[PDB]
Order: sequence, then C-alpha cells, then structure tokens
Amino acid sequence: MKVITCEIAWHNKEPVYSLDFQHGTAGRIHRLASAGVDTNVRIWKVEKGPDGKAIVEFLSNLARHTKAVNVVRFSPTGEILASGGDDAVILLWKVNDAQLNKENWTVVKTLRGHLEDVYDICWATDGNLMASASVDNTAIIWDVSKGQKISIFNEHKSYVQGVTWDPLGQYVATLSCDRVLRVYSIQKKRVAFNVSKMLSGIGAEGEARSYRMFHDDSMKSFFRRLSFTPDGSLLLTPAGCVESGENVMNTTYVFSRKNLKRPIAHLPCPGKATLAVRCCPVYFELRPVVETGVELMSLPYRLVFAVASEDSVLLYDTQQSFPFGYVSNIHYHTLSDISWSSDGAFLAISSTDGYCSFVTFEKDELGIPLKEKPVLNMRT
Amino acid sequence: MKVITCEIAWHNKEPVYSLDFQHGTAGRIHRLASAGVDTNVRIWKVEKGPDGKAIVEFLSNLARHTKAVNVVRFSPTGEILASGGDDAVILLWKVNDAQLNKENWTVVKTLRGHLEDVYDICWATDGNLMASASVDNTAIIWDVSKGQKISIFNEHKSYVQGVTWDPLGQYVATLSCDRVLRVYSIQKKRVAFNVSKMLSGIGAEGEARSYRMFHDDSMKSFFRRLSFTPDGSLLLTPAGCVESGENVMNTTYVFSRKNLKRPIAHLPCPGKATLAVRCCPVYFELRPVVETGVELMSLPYRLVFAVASEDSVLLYDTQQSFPFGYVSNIHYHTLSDISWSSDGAFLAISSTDGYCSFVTFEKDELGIPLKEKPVLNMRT
Amino acid sequence: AFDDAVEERVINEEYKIWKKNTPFLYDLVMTHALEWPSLTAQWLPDVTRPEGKDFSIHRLVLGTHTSDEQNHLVIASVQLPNDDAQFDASHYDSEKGEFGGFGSVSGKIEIEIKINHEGEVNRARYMPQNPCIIATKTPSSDVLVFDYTKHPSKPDPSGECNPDLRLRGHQKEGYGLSWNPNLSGHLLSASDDHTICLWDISAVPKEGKVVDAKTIFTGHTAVVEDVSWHLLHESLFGSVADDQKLMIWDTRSNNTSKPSHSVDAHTAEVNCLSFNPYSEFILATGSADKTVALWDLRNLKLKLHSFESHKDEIFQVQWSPHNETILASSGTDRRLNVWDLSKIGEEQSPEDAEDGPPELLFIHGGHTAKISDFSWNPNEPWVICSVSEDNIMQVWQMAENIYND
Amino acid sequence: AFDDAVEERVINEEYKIWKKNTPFLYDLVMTHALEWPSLTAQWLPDVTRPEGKDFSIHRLVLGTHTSDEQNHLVIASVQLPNDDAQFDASHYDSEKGEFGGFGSVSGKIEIEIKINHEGEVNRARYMPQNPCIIATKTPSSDVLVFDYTKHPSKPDPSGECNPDLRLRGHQKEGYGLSWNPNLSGHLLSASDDHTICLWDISAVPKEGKVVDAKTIFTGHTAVVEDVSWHLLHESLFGSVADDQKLMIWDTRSNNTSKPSHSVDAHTAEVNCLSFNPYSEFILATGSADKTVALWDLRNLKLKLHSFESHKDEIFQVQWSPHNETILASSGTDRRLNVWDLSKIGEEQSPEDAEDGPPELLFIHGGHTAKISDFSWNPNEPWVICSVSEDNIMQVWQMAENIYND
Amino acid sequence: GSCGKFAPFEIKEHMVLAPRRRTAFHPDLCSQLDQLLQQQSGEFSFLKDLKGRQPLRSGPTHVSTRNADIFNSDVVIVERGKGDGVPERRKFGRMKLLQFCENHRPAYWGTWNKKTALIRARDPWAQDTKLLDYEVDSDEEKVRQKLKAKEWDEFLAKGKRFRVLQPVKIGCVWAADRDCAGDDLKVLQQFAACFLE
Amino acid sequence: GSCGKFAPFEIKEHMVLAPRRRTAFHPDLCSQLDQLLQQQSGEFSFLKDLKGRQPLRSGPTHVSTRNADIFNSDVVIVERGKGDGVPERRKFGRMKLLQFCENHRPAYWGTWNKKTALIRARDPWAQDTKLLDYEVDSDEEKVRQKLKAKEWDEFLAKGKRFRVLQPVKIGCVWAADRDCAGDDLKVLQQFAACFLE
Repeated sequence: MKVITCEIAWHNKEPVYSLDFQHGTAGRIHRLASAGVDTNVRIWKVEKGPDGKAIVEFLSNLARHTKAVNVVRFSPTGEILASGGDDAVILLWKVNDAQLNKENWTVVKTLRGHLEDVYDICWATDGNLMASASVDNTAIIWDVSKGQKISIFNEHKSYVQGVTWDPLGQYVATLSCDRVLRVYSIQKKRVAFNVSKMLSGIGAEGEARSYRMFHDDSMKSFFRRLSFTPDGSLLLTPAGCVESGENVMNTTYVFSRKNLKRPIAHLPCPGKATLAVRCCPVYFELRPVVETGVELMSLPYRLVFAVASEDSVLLYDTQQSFPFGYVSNIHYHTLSDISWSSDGAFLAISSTDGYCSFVTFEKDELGIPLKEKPVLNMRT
Repeated sequence: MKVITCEIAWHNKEPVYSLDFQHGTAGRIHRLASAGVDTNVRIWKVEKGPDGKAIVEFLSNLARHTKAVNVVRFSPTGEILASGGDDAVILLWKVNDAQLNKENWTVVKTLRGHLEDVYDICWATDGNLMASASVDNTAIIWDVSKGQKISIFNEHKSYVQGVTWDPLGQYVATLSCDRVLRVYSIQKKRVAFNVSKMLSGIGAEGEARSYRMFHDDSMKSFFRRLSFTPDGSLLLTPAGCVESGENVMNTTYVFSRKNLKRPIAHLPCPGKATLAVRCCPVYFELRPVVETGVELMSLPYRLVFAVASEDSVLLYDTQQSFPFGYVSNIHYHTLSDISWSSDGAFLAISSTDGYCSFVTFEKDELGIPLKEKPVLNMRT
Repeated sequence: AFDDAVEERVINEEYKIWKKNTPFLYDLVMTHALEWPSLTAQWLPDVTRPEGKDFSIHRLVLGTHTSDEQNHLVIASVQLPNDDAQFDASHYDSEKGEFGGFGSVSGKIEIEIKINHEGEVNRARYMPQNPCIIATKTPSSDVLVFDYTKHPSKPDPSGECNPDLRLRGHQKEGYGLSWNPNLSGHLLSASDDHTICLWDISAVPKEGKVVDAKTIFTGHTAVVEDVSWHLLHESLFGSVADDQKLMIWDTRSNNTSKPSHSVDAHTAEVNCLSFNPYSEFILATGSADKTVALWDLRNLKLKLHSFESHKDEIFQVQWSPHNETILASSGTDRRLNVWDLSKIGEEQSPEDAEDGPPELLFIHGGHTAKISDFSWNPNEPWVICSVSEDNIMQVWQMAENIYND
Repeated sequence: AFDDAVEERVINEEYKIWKKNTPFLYDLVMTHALEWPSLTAQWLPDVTRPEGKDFSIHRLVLGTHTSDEQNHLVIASVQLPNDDAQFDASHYDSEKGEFGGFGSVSGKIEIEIKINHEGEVNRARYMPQNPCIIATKTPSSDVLVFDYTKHPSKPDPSGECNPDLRLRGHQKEGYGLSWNPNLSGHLLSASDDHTICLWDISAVPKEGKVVDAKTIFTGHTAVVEDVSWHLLHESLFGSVADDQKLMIWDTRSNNTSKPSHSVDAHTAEVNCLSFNPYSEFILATGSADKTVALWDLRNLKLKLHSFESHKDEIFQVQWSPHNETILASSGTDRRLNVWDLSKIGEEQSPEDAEDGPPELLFIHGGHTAKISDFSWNPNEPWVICSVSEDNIMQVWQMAENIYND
Repeated sequence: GSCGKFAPFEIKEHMVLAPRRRTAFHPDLCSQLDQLLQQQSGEFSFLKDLKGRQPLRSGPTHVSTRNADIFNSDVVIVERGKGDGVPERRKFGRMKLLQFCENHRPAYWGTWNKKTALIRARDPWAQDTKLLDYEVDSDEEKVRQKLKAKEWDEFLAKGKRFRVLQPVKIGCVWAADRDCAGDDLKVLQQFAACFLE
Repeated sequence: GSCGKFAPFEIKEHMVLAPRRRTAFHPDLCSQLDQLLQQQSGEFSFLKDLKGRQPLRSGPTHVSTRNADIFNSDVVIVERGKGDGVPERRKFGRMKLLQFCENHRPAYWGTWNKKTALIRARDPWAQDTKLLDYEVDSDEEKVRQKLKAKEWDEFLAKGKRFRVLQPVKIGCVWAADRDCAGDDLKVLQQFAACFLE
C-alpha cells in the first residue's frame, strides 16, 4: 500500500469534514466529493498515475450552501449527491447536461425539517429512502423520490452524530452524544434496541461493575459515524470505552445481527478515540486460513474495513484479529471522514487541518475478489 | 543572475507592501524585513546556499501594529527599524537582549502626528533625521533622537506616496497623487522646486504643447517611491507619462542636481506604470567604455539601480542607455517594493499577491567594486 | 539434404504467422537474441520498483553454451511496465482506432553480471534462503557454487572461473539440481552416474572451497534425469530417471539404495518433475511419451491424469506460482503448453476437440527451435521467460481474456 | 653519480616543506598523478554548472608522452567547488579552532575522452570559435586536427589514430601552435624547419582529409620556437625563435621572407610569447636568459622591462585573463612565477628584496620536475593548471590574501 | 540468515522479494502427510475436489516494508478545452507491449480491440483471412495544467480565464559584451533611455 | 558558425563559455594600431600609465542566457535550540581545499586562520619554526528544520513547541505471512480484537 498526503488545501485551508466516492463508478477512475467549512462542496476526479501515486483533478464546485457543510454522501447508484450542513437543509445534487466548473451540478431536492446542523447522512439500498442525523436530537428518515420527510426519531437526548442504514433493510442505527446507541426497527418506526451500559467481568467484592460504553463530550470530533457491514452481518460502532485496567481505553465495538444488545467484540485503539468506520465494498476470497476461532464471523468470504480515530487509521478484515494495516501521523489535527472507492483501490481520509490523504492498494493487494457478489437476504 | 520566487506566503497569503534589507550588515548573510496587511512586520535571515539559490530563514515577528503595515525601512546603520502603517503611527524597533521569535525586537519610539495611513519613510544620512509620507496630504520630518515631530509639509493636495532624502543633506523629494513632484529645501523648510508639467517638442502649429508628467489616479499601486542616487547626483521618479506620439507611454524620469525643474531623461517602460526605484549601494568601476555620450552622468564610477513597475523589474546602471536586466511575469499581482542588499548580491522584490522573490548576482557580476567608496560633498 | 531446408521453411512460415497473430494472444511479447544459447533460465525473486517510475525491474539467471569459446553464467535485467501504467490515454490513433502508437516506450533487456564458467551451464538454480548463492551444473563431475556479490561485474581478463564452492559427488555431468526450501544449504544434484548427491554447505568455513558429498542415493538404474525437493517437507524429495521411474526418497531413511516409494511413472524416459506449490500431495512429471503425468502422493499406484497434447519429448514442467490449477510444459517440439486442471474431463464441442484436450489452455509457438528451459515469474502473474536452442530468450505473457474471461 | 642522488634528496625535502607550508599560500591545491607525462595543458572554455550542486565542472586538454606505448590526446574533467559553497559552517574543530575537518569533500579528477595519437602530443590547442576542434603537434612534420565529438569516448582497439584533418606544411617537428581568434579556421604552426606555416581550414569539403599550407614564412634563421596570433588584429602575429629574435608579421604583406617588424628580443633562445588580452600594444616573451621581456608594439626598439627572478630556462609565458597587470611564467627550474605589473619600480624593504624584484608576486614550487606547460583558467580567476615532466598535473589557486589583501 | 561462509542477502532500497511460501503454515501438516505417504489409500480424489471449489490463487508481489511508500502531492490538475472528444479510454482495455529483436520498426505499445472468432489460444497458427492480411508489417520506418498551491489559489480567484505565468528573465547584457545574443540586446534596447535638451 | 566540415559547437543545458574578448569593440582601433605599428614613436610609456589608473580586470564567468536560471523555493528554515554556541563563521574566511595524490589521508576541506610573519608567497620554502612543527602530517589514518507551507502554517499556529510530523505506515501484514517482520506483527497485535461472551 501507498500513502499520499495532499500538500494543497482543497477548501482554502478550512477544515474538511466529509469525503465520499461515487459508488456508481465501474471503471478505474473515480469521482470524489468533499465538504468543508468554506460552504463549498467540491467534486474531484481521482486516478492513479503511471507510477501508482494518486492524482486529483478538480471538476466542480457547489456553493449553494450558506454555512459549513458537514456531511457529503453519494447514493448507491452514484447518481444523487446528498450534502448536509449547518443550515439544517440537505441538498440533493444531480448531473445536468459558474466559470470554475468543468461539469455542472444543480440542486434537485431541498430536504427541510431539521432545526440545527446536520452531521451524518445514510442512504438505503434501494436509493428511495434516506436517513439523516442532526444536532437537534432528531434523526429524520426521508422519502427521496417525494423529497419529503417520512419519519422523525426524537428519542435522543443530545446531538446525533452518526446514522447508518441496514443493507438488509431492517434496522437504522444512530449514535448520539449521550453515550447511547439506538437501533430503530424500519417497520415499527420505533426503538428496537438500546445499548448504553456494559459490564466487565466480576467485581472484586462480587459486585456487578457496569460502565458506559461510549465516550463523553471530551471527544474532539463532531462525528461518531458507525457503519453496517456491506452484507449487513456486523455493526461497527466507534467511540467506545473499555475499562481494561485502572484507566479506560478507546475501542470500536463490533455487534452481530443475532444479538444487538451486546457486541461480539471490541477492536482496541490505544491513544485517541475512534470516530469513523467505513467498509470496503469488495467481497474478498478467504486468505490461506490457519485454523482458529479468530474470525469475527464465519462466512465463505471476507470484507476489509477501516476505522479512523483522531490521528490514525486502522485497516482490518473479517477473519483476522489484528489489523493488517496501520497509518498514523499524516495530519496535524483530528480526522473527519473516510471513504472507500468502488473497486477498493482507494481510501480517502479527510482531516480538520484542511488537507486530505489517500491510501492506495495495488492489484489484488487486499485479496482476491469473489467472482460473483453474494446475494443479500433482504428483509423488507 | 538568478531569480528565486518564493512559493510559501510570508504573511498568510495577505499582500506584502514593503521590503528592506539591513544596511548595517557587512558580511555575507543579510537581514530582511517585510511588511504586510496581516498587521505583522517579519524579520528573516537571507543567505545563499551551496548551489547559489537564496534560502530564507524566519527570525522574528512584530505584531504591535494594529492595522496593515505599508512601509518598512532600516536606518543607515541598520540598528533602528522604522515601520509605518494604516494606524498613522511609526514604530522604531531595536534588538533587545512571543513564542515564534528566534530573536526579540521591541519598540523604542512611537512617532505620532499623522492623521491617515503612512505610505513611505526615508532616513537621513546621519541617521538622526527621518522623513515620512502619509495619506493625510502631509510629509512629516521627525527628529529620531528626540522622538518628536520637527516639521510638517502640508503643501500637497492629495495622498503623498513617496519621500526620499538627499544623501548630501540639502533636499527632500516628495511624490504625491496630484501628479506633482515637490522638492523641499532642508534648510529653508519651504518648497524649493515644483515639477508637474512638461512640454514635448513643438506642436503642429507652434503651440506650446504641455501635459502632466505623472500618472493619474488610474495607478494600481499605493506607492510612488522615488529615490535619490547614493552619491546624490541624480533623482529617479517613477510613475511618469511621456506623450511620444498620439498616445502616452509609461516612464521613469531622471533629474539632475544642476536643474531640478527639468529631467535629464526618461527611461521608458512600455506596458504598466513604474512604481518603485531602488539603488544598489555599491560603487562600481566603469565597464570597458565604448566612447559615446550615452552615460546619464559622467563620473569615474557607476551605480546600478532597479525600477519596479506593476509586473516587471528593470535593472539599469549609470553609463548604459539600455537596462542590463529585465525580469517580468513572476508575480500574479502588482509589485510593492524593492530593496538591494548591503553587498549588492541580493535584490528583494515584494508583490501584493502575498509572495516575494529574490534576484541574485554572482561574484562581481554587476561590476568591479571601487577600492574606496568616494567621499560625499555634503552641503549641510 | 531436403529435410533441413523444408524444416527451416516451415518453421519460418510458422514463426511469421505466429508473430502476425501475436496481438490477439498475448499482452506482452519481448523477443531477445542472446549472445550464446542458454540451457537454463530462472527468474530471480528480486523485483526493484523505483519510486516515480512506470516499470519494475526483474532479474534472470541464465547460462551460455559456447562450442569453443569462454562460457559464462549470466545475470540479466528485464524491465516490465507497471500495472498502473498499462492504462494510459497518451495518444489516440484515429486511423487504427486504438490508443496505440509505437512511440518510444519499450522493454529494456540488458546483461548485468557475467561470471566465468568452465564448461556449459547445464542448469543454474539460486538458493531460496539466499539469492546471492547460485549452484551451476557443469559438463564435469563437479557442481559449482557461486556468489555473484563476491565476483567482479565484468569477467576476468582470461582463464577459467574461481568458484566459491566445488561439490564433488558424481562421476559424470548432469542436469537436475534443486535446493532445499526448508533446510538452508541442502543441495540435491542428479547426473548420468545413476546416483543422486546431497550436499550440506551450511557448515562451510570461510576459507573452505571444496565440499564432499554428504549422502549418495543409488536407487535408480539409469540416468537420473531430474531431482526436486518437496516444497513443504524438509525430508521428502522426488526424482525422475531414464528408467521410466519416479522415486520418492526420505532423508530419514537409512537405506540409500532403495527409495521410500517407487512408481513406474511412464513408458519411456521421464525428464522432469515439479511439485505443486499449493497442494502438498500433487506433483507432475514430464516424460518422453509426449505426456505429463499428474501424481497424488496419497495414491501413487493410480496416475491422476495424463496431459497428451505435446508432439515430441518434454524436458521441463513447472507449476504456476500464482494459480494451483495452472501447469506448464516445454519440450523439443518448439512449443510451450499451458494447462488448466479445472477443465479436466469437461465436455467439448466437435471443432474444439480438434485443437486438443479440454485441459489444454494455451500454446506458445514463438520459438523456432527446441525450448531449452522456461520459468514462471514469481512476482508478475502469467509472465513466463523461455530460452531456446537458437540463443533466443522470450519473456511473454498471454492475453488477459484467455485466463480471466 | 652523486649529482642525481643529491638533487633527488634536495627536491624531496623542498617538496615536503612546500607541502607543509601550502595552507598559508594556497586556497586550492589538487595534486594528481597522470598515467603518462603531458607536454601540453590547456583549459577548455566549457564550464558545466549542474543545478542543485555545490561545484562546477571544467575540462582540460592534455597529451601523453610514452617512450614505447600508445600515445593519447586526453580530455579530462576537474570538479571545483562553487564560490558560494566556499563558506560553510558544517563542523567546528574545538581543538584546532577552525571550521575545518578533512571530511569527504574532495576534488574529482577523471579522464573523459581518450583518442589515439601517433607520436607524442607536443602541444594541443583548441579553436576558440569551436572548442570541438583541437589541433595537435606530432613529432612528425604534419599537424593533426581532431574533433572529439566525431571519435569514440574510448580509444580504438588497436592501430594509430584517424585524424579529421592532416596539415602538411613543415619538414620537422614543432611546438608552437595557435589559432586565429578573429578569423575562424586560420591556424599558425612553428617547427624546427625554420618556417611558420599558416593554414585556412574554413573551406575544407566534407570528405576532405588533407590540407596543404596556405602560407609559409621563412624570415627566421633558426628553430622557430613559438608563434601566436594577435588577440585583436586578424592580420598581425608574433613569433619567437632560437635566433634570439621576435618577429611581428602582417599577413597582408606580400613578403613572406621578411617580417613587418624584427626585434633582437634577448641574448639567447626565446621559447614563448603571449599577447596581453586587455592591451593591444603589450606582449611578453620568455627566454632562455631566465628572463621575461615586456614589449610595447608602439616602441619595439626599447624593452619595456625584464622580469629576472627565474633560475633556469623559461618555456611558457601566459597572461592572466582576469587581470591585465598579472603575468605568469614557467620553466625548467621547477617553478611557476606570477608577476604584478603595477609593482614595477617600487621601493622594497631590505629583507623583501632578498626574495626577488618587487614585480614578483608569487612562486609555485610544488613541482618536482620541469613544468612542461601551464594554463590559466578562463572561468575561475587565479586558478592555474600546470603539468610537469614527472606525469604530475596540479590545479591550484594561491591564497586570497596574496592578491586581494 | 548467513549460510556457511556467505553473507545474508542484502535487500536494496526499493527491492521486493517474492514470498517463499504460498500457503499458511500448518503445524501437523507434515506429520499428516507422512501418514498419507504410508497408508497409500486411494480414497482421496484431488481432481474431484478441484471442480467443487475455487482454485487457490495469489496476487502479484507488493511492497510490505514498514514506512515504505509515503508520498506528498502539491499539485491539482485543471483541464481546459474541449479537445478532440476522443472516446472513453476505459473501454479500450490494457495496452499491449509487442517488441521483437529482429524488427527494425520500434516496439509497439498500444491497445488492440480487433475481434475474431478464429485466432484461438488453442491454435496460435490458426489463420484468420478477410480481416488480417498476412504480409510483413515491417517494411519501412486540450490543456491539462498542473497547478501548485499558489497557482490553484489564482485559478480559484480568476477562473477558466486564468493561465499560469511564464517568467521572463534576461541575463546580464552589457554594451561591451561581444558574444551576447542580439535578440536580448534588442529587447533591452526597447527600454533605452530618451534624453531631453 | 560551421567551420569547414565541422559542425558548430553545441552548448549543453547547463554549460557556460568563457568570453572570447575582454574589451569592448573599438571600430578604428585596428587602424590606429596599424599607424602605431609603423610610426614606432617612443612617446608612449605603458608602465607610466599603469600606476596612474586602476588595472583592467574581469570577474568570474556567469550565466547570461535568456530564461536560464529561474527557481522556486517552497521551504522556510526555522532554527531551534541553543546548540554549541560556535563562533561566528564569517570571521573564519574561505574554506581551503588541499588534496594530494600521494596522501593516504583524505583531502582537507576547511578554513585556516593561523597567522605567521615568515611563510611568504615570495618564498614558499621559507620555514616558520616554533609555530609549525615540520614533520609529515600524513603518517597514519541545534536543529534547523526546513518547513513546507503546511508545516510553516502549523508552526505559526503552535510555536516553538511544534514539531514536524513523522508518518508511521505499516504495510500489509497477514496472519499467513511467514517472512513478514516480527516488529510490525507485534505492533499490529497491539490492536488485536478482544471478544466478549
């Protein structure tokens, strides 16, 4: 793997808050979207050079936002670009057929109904439903085609700093600043699971030592972007605390579908707190297996994902216990968002110091992709 | 000669308005001072590397100024640093024996009495008298040792954008926005010469065709920094217009001491208007002379100087008619100030785009320095 | 007589038509004419990837076959374009309708190290634990061991070589040579003396220069054509001889005259063998029957399969390091056959069966003479270097649409 | 006898003490031992300044003097540190109290081009209008002309040279050679045949290889030791011969047997001459009198001055290209004398007059044999390269405090 | 890793070594093999299991050294101009390199999208007439600016009308210089002083 | 500039040629010289006029080509730490290079500030004892950071406490890898997943 840190600021040295690749791409060159405090959403063209170093070409600028843009997400088809910011309005952009633009984008839908800054956005698999988290303690589910809100979750007690949508279309997961993870049933439109506390073994005096899983306000990152596995089997939630010794340690919790009230495991991240989780959309054939019960889940394939903390990125897969990659000390301030490319050859990382970076992989470096992507057991 | 354009902004990409080397240096390494709109006066250490490319080392920052700093000038001994800005107060800095500073500077005198922005400052040869030009239509002469104003010239009708002091201590030259050059007698403390109009040949029917020498408000530069020759023989005034044919041409006028009401000549600069003139303090032995009346002045030595227009720098000497150097298209916006080094090996150019550049000369490239610097026939 | 002229004409026409059809079948073709014919060819594990460059540099160990000149062990460099550089929209030929143009981009093949060598280099194989150590088989009874870092980049002004180690176990020349991938310093050689010699050079002093044979196996009754260590077991090794026999020997067995297992592999001389890198039970043996036999170590009585598309004797069989189901075999028929194991026993259309058995995947007929030796590139998949008798070396790779599809 | 041993001992002691005193007198000393002695040495006008490097690369044209081996015309490269790099606060030796340390910074001297040459290279001089063209004097009656860009960087496997031009005007060997700096292609040569030959190679066809003499001057009655064109006049040229005579010839004069001016320059053989680059009237002639005579072309009857600090015969006199008042002279006394014109006739302290006349500025005694030829560097001031008989080449520069002060 | 009298292999700055093994290390494996070596039971069929699973493969050798490849990019690419409107490069596949020692014509480096149904990998010598004439081939032989940070800022300030500056510097040209180029002399004469009397 | 059958001299990319003339071209000069060549008047004394004026000199050869040397600097030097407090370099003069072919000891590259009154340029062999022992010398043998634009901005934000980041990247390390370095394996094991039941 190679690490290319960009020495030129994308948003006039203002913090970059979000990144996302165009998932609809099926070739070798990719489209990337970045949001910043400069009230601009910039779309760039990313491709590898002859040597293998990533090269970024500027494509377009979207300045309709009046305040800082915090989250940018592409639809599963890569056709609609969702941008949310401090103006509490979500803009849906599409390609249409203004001096600085190589290609032009225009707003199609203005999703309104939030009262404060929007921090995270997640699409549904079909692309006709969307979910957004905001500072106003509410997570709103929107009908994309109608461009109107369809449900509001106000059970949160603080800022909602992360929302993910189940690829099987059964649950919606929200992480809030109140150290509480919430899982809402997509059919009941109510709260299905609450995950706030956690016990750690047996106490010294035979007591039930129970603490809070997630971090307090001391986190330096606005976001707690958890994520579902592309197959949907596992749920990865950053910003977790484990009382290993007399002091707590930062970790990312890993939950199963079989039981969502207790995680299978936790990936520890000593040092700073984990804030983002993003999975590679490529299903890989299993590595030559040394037979052990080490795998997080036992399925014929494996999936690579990345966990971004304040100052590092850890690259894990499904079957190994230890991460196969670790990058750190490439940005002078807290990281904001990570995004994989469609082919898995790029991992874009954004940080609040104003500069972004890329992690590139050679052909079949992560693994051998499956011949056919496994079919999903959708709930609907 | 070599040109080294700095790719890193000295004043947070804000415009740089002035530059001046420490004239008191007698070695190979020099001290440079830069003023900007960021309300900071930055002192750097400049020296040539092993290859010959200029290298800039940051030394100190002076943030006592509240508004943009427009002019920075070093005393002839290089011991007192004069800084003037939009706050109408001139700070005199000295080295005394604030986290970012390698060396510390503190204000000694706060010269007050101006009502608007200060644009130009000139020291006297003895270093005990100073002259400053300001937006308030007044040029003020200060007693440096007493730290108080000693004289005010209010004969100007617009902004005063340049003041120079006679090395022989007889005259003070001011260039104002009213297209008028003024020469004040240093002893009478009154106006000695007015140079505004100029005739060009005979008309078509004998009429006395007379136009205005200097540029109108269309000038893109705040400054009209004229300069005296280090020996004092000649006076160079930029921002001049000559009606050669039916159209005007930008030029820098060259006047003699014998008569100050008519220039000897004009150096034409087609394109943009000239704004700054700065002379090299090194007296050079005459080049192998092809016998012609080409020399501006006939003396055993010669002097190299530079004229900076909005987008170019022309390098002249005394005896040649055509400039021996020309540099252009190194900055994206108007140049502000130029300054020679003590040994003549450096020429620092500042521009309003936020970046500065250096013109370096190899050993004895400009000429052969005189064994002994000629003594000046001061008037006083 | 007319035989030589007719053969030359037919071979020239076949090479011309193969060159004309090469764009449809290959993604990389690099034909280079060496100074002298090479009897051996092996890819070195080194790949240097200079940062900021669009190519990688691989290395090859080769020999020279001079009738009456000075023979050399050669280490050469080959430049291969990087995968990221294989997609480039440099120029668009509006006539041919391709992103082509001959341009100036070309593969750079050059000789890096030449070392003197008394006699022909029958086969040169580097030690996996140390690529600096290379063992060469001479036309003499001794096996030579060189360290190319201890020799000048240019050969000596005159005279024969000064080998770092000389191993004297045989009585005649040989061609089979293999290092132990699990025990550093253990070398096996096979020769016409009907014996296999095992040396252990892991205890040689600094000033030592001659090593005697540690063990001699005399089970074979004919010329032992090839010997090869097992890729996962530090004790088992296979050998194929001219007596139509393949023998599996255990170094822990005290009987040096009877192998642990014996198999009547073929009906004529068996010239080569190679173990599959991904399966510890599967190996392949190429014979003079124009056949390649697949053998399972768990069932040695039954031949797993017989690849039968060659037209003459087979001298080298090597597995692909990047795919367990891919095999390769070369021989005197000037052809290099690549076979897929996963296509054995599959139904075939009547016209497809005309070309050959379903297990046959690819045919390389770019050689105008007997293919002396070929080797898979362990770093770049599907890249094979083959050297033939007419001092021709070809580093090639078949088209992606042939194996990927 | 004892003379050789005593001379060798004294010269070795003198070289040792000179090496010990070298830091006080030089800012640059580069002693290099060549493969063979060089009878000629000339600085090429090329100076390559690689960006991002602390040095420049100059080039030198040299010859070889082999008794019975193959002779070569050599073009060599010398690395000299840049002026900006001469001030460097890298290390501070707390013991010796200097910013010194031997370190790893050193001058790189290497041979770039070697061309075959039949016979010794008596003197090689490049054409100023084209540094690619170099004229060489052989021990034969012909003068050779080479273009080093038309010859291989390495010499031919065997055989003599292949000169680009052969000029046949003389009957014996010679040493004086000079191009015309105002007329391209005009070459003057002097030999023991008592004549001076002028060639014009500016009209040679592409396939031409032999050029006959355009003009022959026969004024001298002895061996014409040296000839040199005037630096500003395309018609006048000076010559010094063994008949104690210096003659100024005009090519416009139809009399090829009588010079335009004749001067009884010295009391013995005059071996060299050179015109001042800054004054068209002043020239200098070095004689066997151990003297250098200064001549004004406006008054030839009176000798302007006589420099008299040499201890033996003088063979080369060259002016400094960067200072009109600086002159240099070398000879068989193993010394290179540098003189200041502006110090002629100055009062001198009693102990200073012991060293020599006031016009004498510097003495270079780092050569243990006769200085065959020296040359000023036209790009770096005060840098002189001198080659002696004992295959020793020295590129040096005296201390700054000696001339600047 | 020194074997005998030979020094261990020295890995260069940008060298990569192909893996020595292609399978994970199983501890009991060899032992089990020994059992399967002595039982000689033909109950196991490897070819039968081959078609029931995916073939074991491995990828090209990549760099895995600690802190090996870390780079910085100071350039943003800005493309201006419609150009020729060439088709999509992605749909043209890999660029093939075909070079031959005996060919006077230089090496071929380009794509090949011609389609046939007769030139098979099973038969390299299979002729395909009416599409390829089998004759000897060798008979005879808009803007994409790479802006730096400062240039990117200027482009953002101006837009598509912005162009990178081309610095124009003229060296020291003197009246006494004789070998100085005449073009620079005339360009500097364009600024010649004009006197008044 | 082609002379005869020889091509004109080709100036390389970074080549400089020493000037062919050292004086400005005077048109009538030669003619006057011709007159002065035949008049032979001893009225002119060059040595007398030499002491009445400055010697004619010229400087080292410099580059004068159009657009020859134009460079960009993206680095600002920031010096931190008192260091050893070494004396001023300027007062130590030029660094002398003294190298000898016969010396086993490497070349000397350093200043020389020893002062004598006996080792004169007029007499190289003049000995100066009691200061220099005349024996064979060759007998046997704080932080200055170079910040980029982004690092300079971070330094301005923080101050002297700021230090440049050292990126830490660990390549692809897999459980099946056998030749992978153990240090990276343990560093990655430091992040090993912990399961709960």
